[PDB]
Amino acid sequence: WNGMIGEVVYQRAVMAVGSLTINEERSEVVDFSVPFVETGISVMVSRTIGKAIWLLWGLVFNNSVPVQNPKGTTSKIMVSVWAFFAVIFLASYTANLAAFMIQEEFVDQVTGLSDKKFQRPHDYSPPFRFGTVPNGSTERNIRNNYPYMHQYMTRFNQRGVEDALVSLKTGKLDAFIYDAAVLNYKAGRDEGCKLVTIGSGYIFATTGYGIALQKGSPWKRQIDLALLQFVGDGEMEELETLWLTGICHLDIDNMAGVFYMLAAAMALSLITFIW
Amino acid sequence: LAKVVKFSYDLYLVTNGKHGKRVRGVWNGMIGEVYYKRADMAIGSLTINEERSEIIDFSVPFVETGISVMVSRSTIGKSVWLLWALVFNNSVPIENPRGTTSKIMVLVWAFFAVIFLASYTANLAAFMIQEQYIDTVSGLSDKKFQRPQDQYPPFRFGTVPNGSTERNIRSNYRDMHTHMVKFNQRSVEDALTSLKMGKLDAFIYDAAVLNYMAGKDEGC
Amino acid sequence: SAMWFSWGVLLNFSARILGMVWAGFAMIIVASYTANLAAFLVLDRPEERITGINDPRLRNPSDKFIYATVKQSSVDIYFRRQVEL
Amino acid sequence: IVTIHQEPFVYVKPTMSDGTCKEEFTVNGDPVKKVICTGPNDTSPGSPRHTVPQCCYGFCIDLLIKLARTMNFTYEVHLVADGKFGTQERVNNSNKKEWNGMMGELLSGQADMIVAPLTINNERAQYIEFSKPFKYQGLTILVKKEIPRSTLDSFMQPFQSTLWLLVGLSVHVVAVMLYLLDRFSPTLSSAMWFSWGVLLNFSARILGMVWAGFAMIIVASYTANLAAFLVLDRPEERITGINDPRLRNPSDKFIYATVKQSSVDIYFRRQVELSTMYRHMEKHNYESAAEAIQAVRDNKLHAFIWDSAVLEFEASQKCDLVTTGELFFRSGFGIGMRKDSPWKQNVSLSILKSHENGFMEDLDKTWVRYQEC
Amino acid sequence: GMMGELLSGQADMIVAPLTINNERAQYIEFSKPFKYQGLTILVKKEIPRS
Amino acid sequence: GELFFRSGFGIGMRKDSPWKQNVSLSILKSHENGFMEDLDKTWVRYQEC
Ligand SMILES: *[C@@H]1O[C@H](CO)[C@@H](O[C@@H]2O[C@H](CO)[C@@H](O[C@H]3O[C@H](CO)[C@@H](O)[C@H](O)[C@@H]3O)[C@H](O)[C@H]2NC(C)=O)[C@H](O)[C@H]1NC(C)=O
Ligand SMILES: *[C@@H]1O[C@H](CO)[C@@H](O[C@@H]2O[C@H](CO)[C@@H](O)[C@H](O)[C@H]2NC(C)=O)[C@H](O)[C@H]1NC(C)=O
Ligand SMILES: *[C@@H]1O[C@H](CO)[C@@H](O[C@@H]2O[C@H](CO)[C@@H](O)[C@H](O)[C@H]2NC(C)=O)[C@H](O)[C@H]1NC(C)=O
Ligand SMILES: *[C@@H]1O[C@H](CO)[C@@H](O[C@@H]2O[C@H](CO)[C@@H](O)[C@H](O)[C@H]2NC(C)=O)[C@H](O)[C@H]1NC(C)=O
Ligand SMILES: *[C@@H]1O[C@H](CO)[C@@H](O)[C@H](O)[C@H]1NC(C)=O
Ligand SMILES: *[C@@H]1O[C@H](CO)[C@@H](O)[C@H](O)[C@H]1NC(C)=O
Ligand SMILES: *[C@@H]1O[C@H](CO)[C@@H](O)[C@H](O)[C@H]1NC(C)=O
Ligand SMILES: N[C@@H](CCC(=O)O)C(=O)O
Ligand SMILES: N[C@@H](CCC(=O)O)C(=O)O
Repeated sequence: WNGMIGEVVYQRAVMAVGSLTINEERSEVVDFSVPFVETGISVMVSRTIGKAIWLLWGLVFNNSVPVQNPKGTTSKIMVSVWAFFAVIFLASYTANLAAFMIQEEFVDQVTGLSDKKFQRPHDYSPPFRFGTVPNGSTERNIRNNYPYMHQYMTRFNQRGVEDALVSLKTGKLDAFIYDAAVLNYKAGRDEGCKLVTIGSGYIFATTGYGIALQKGSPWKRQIDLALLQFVGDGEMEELETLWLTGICHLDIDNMAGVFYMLAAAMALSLITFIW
Repeated sequence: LAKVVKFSYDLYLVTNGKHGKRVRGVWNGMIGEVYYKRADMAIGSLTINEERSEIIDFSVPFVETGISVMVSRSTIGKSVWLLWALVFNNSVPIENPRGTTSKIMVLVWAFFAVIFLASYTANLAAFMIQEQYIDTVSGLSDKKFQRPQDQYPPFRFGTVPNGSTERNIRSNYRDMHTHMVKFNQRSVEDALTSLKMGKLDAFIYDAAVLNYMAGKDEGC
Repeated sequence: SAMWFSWGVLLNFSARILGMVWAGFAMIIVASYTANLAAFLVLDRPEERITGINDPRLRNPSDKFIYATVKQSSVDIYFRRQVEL
Repeated sequence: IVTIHQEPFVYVKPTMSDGTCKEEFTVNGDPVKKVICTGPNDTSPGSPRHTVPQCCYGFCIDLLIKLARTMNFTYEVHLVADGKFGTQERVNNSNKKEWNGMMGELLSGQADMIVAPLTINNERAQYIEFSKPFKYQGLTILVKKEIPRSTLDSFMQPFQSTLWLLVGLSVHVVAVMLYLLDRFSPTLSSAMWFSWGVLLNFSARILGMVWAGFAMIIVASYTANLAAFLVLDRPEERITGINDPRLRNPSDKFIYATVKQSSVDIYFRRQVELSTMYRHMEKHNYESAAEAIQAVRDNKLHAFIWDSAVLEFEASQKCDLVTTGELFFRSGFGIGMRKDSPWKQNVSLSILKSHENGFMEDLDKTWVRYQEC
Repeated sequence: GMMGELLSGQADMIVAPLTINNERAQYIEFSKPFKYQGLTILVKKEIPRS
Repeated sequence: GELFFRSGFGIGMRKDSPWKQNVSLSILKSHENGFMEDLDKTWVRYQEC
């Protein structure tokens, strides 16, 4: 073992406090405390009945095309009522559009590591590139789960988190798979966050960071109780607010419908040319 | 303060009176408690003014309060006729322009008319969204507060006596005090109830207390 | 006669001019009512309940807001132990 | 008396001939009370340090005159040598810490009272005693109105996403097909007039209906977009208060600073979570508030952090500048003195009395609430 | 409840959504959490107006 | 949206017991592969109306 796990195993250090992920192979050699921050692995990406119909329906929109005049008193009253209903319908439609546009919301994305492109991106004509950093829990987990994905990732292996961020920003990389907490912090502190994480990190291990003590060390119980005490008193939320925040914590369907409606109307008009 | 300055305190609340007042040379309330050496200090919502600062020593203020007023927030030249008829686009049958320039300016004026209607509707909507600050009075310097008797329409304002505000008004404005005394009120909650039901129009009291009352009010 | 035209002016010598100015009045009042109702149905939206646990209504109990959890659970312990809650 | 040049409170102007300035008058007819202050010239680092008698006037000078009227004493006003209010700074000899500016001048005996917008805080109170605050105000941010300005007449409706060219192509195609259909059906001028006026005025009827409906819905969307634009849309990239990401997430693209060796500097230094802001600001902190305000006006700066009582006045005077409505670290302006001194209690009592009546309100009307817009 | 059942010998395991906290961890032993989640508030904040 | 008191559902067991370490190891292993994701998709992520 090398690194913090190596230091803890070989009795050079009593415990490690750094951003150390909990998994099975490390738990076989060291004793982990309770997780104090939940970190899975996540993905970062870049940002007259027969003729009255036309008269009535044209009287709906007040187009003012003189055709004829009604004769029935009941007909006249119902015509006035229906035209007024058309007017108030227009008013309510305008109000609804104003309320719609003054309303604002945002979009997101979910997908998953098992998506078809992530499995084999050769289907996409330009093969989109994703990669990890080695010497990590994420790389080990990906190697254990899908060897083929790791073999493809080997062609885009890289060293640093900031290097991954700049590669994504400049277009040299498409998706960065990495620890969830680090990616969340980077998304929070990115200027305008052109980079966004795919939902919340919950797909893979979704373990937490822990204090890796020596195997059988007497400090385990006290450390676990102290961490749970901090969780219960809200000090954990205070530390998270102190250290982990960030900035980011015209129609298609309707236009297609309108285009289809007008095209259908024109087509039916052309078909009715003969009769 | 007890944690920092490292002292132990014995807390009690005075029943001799309100925050402080000098009646015939004898103080009552927390000011009287501190002044007559019956207590070492007072911690309540106690206002700093010259009258109290002359006899006792005040600390640095730790919240800003003034005095504030609360209310209840209760065939060429005849074409102008055709052009103006098209301004309201009533499809009035008058004539038909034939020139290219005639058609161009007719279309431009129809576009101007429709955008003028749209701008009017949008302007009314935006005005309706905006909330005007409809204030009963500009403030205390207002003409209503000074001489309600000298003006024909009456309106009601009052305060809770024996406070800093009453002393301030007594020292500054005498006609205002003489009008306000007959409209005296007992408690802050009673004053808010009177404002709600309409027995009183304006309530003059402490800034912090009135701000808190406005913030947590039911119905806003 | 022209009486029905009046009723219909909204939709369809100097009497025609008066009818035209009255039609303009009709259009302006309809536009005014439209703008009024559009502002009406936009501005009224009761968000009341704030998503936060830091909402003042939760911190200050009242008759109009009743909230509770399951008895003898983890939430009970969590609310018991913290003295500021 | 030692004081500093702060525009809303202490204007400093050159004398006319010998120890005198022009006898100005307020718009209400009351003459302006000016006093003679012996202070240094404009440039401190690049000019010789020789004292010249200028004349000072403003809020603080009127307050000092009222104090001297009530508490019977005479005064000799002089400006502080450097344009610094005063902070505890490391001296490069003996590795000690010492006070500079007005605080240093007062503590060294060069002055007996600091009549200036001196902020009250715990750091200064450990060595000097303040009076009761004669002003209540906090820190705030000064910015500008838009990059250059707002749009006038909304650019005749920005027509956001007009896609107007495609709409015109569609209307041209519809007009052409209308002419073809009418010519086929059992009239160039009539068709052209109909095509233009169809917006306002077997198959021709249905084509008219669908075209009327489409133009109708288009105008409805247009009215809705104008209304939405002129009810809500108005800010374009504002640094709303201190919580904006531009200041919370610092970058060299956006530059904000404060006055070196002031109360705001040590306020940002003391706080633990604003260390990033302190580091981003310490690089280019300005010598005086006027220079920083001018830099904001000249676009060398983008935001200025300073006392509200000054920034709001500057925004009122200069229409091209604006201030956010936010406030943080509410504090007070009081009068500094030495340790226990005979004038302390009477100064505090006089300030409290002036607050009780309208004298402070009169000063606010005369110097702070007189705006031009 | 379930904690008393486990501690009194009536049960050998607790397979249920049992929240890990400091009070329970002093007497019983928790595994590594199988479901990471927090507390939240459910409301009937739905106004069928209009 | 404000998720406070973030914690976890784990399996309760008495004090030092034979099944203490292996339960945690099995849960960690199931987290490593998709078994916990499979259960979440089967019983929790079944979004209906
Ligand atoms: C403001 O201070 C006033 C005195 O400076 C005070 O007036 C006093 O009010 C009390 C009751 O409000 C009167 O007591 C009366 O009622 C008791 C009830 O037990 C009787 O025993 C008394 O004999 C008497 O009838 C005092 O007589 C009265 N004193 C004076 C000099 O007016 C106001 O009440 C105070 N207002 C407040 C606190 O809002
Ligand atoms: C992951 O671990 C490998 C194994 O040590 C690292 O490979 C070393 O890289 C450095 C610099 O490129 C070389 O000097 C060493 O000789 C390499 N070691 C071996 C055994 O070949 C690799 O750099 C690590 N990656 C990261 C991102 O830490
Ligand atoms: C108010 O100011 C006057 C100055 O006119 C003071 O009068 C002086 O009093 C001192 C002794 O207190 C004498 O030495 C001077 O001759 C007086 N000057 C004149 C011309 O009056 C007066 O003392 C002050 N009031 C005070 C502080 O008691
Ligand atoms: C502070 O103000 C008080 C006002 O009470 C001054 O005290 C008075 O001073 C005059 C000086 O002529 C005496 O005649 C009075 O007998 C004093 N009265 C009291 C009650 O002390 C005091 O001198 C002032 N202090 C300073 C330094 O100006
Ligand atoms: C102050 O010094 C500067 C620098 O030389 C000079 O330009 C200016 O005239 C001086 N002011 C007066 C009043 O002499
Ligand atoms: C060092 O200190 C002296 C006085 O102690 C001062 O004149 C000089 O400017 C200082 N040097 C600096 C600040 O670089
Ligand atoms: C724990 O697992 C180990 C092998 O990994 C096995 O030897 C041991 O018997 C197990 N203990 C229990 C009680 O499950
Ligand atoms: N904290 C991770 C590093 C980031 C990752 O590769 O997930 C680990 O201990 O391996
Ligand atoms: N705290 C205030 C009470 C309010 C008031 O008197 O107006 C005081 O000490 O007088």
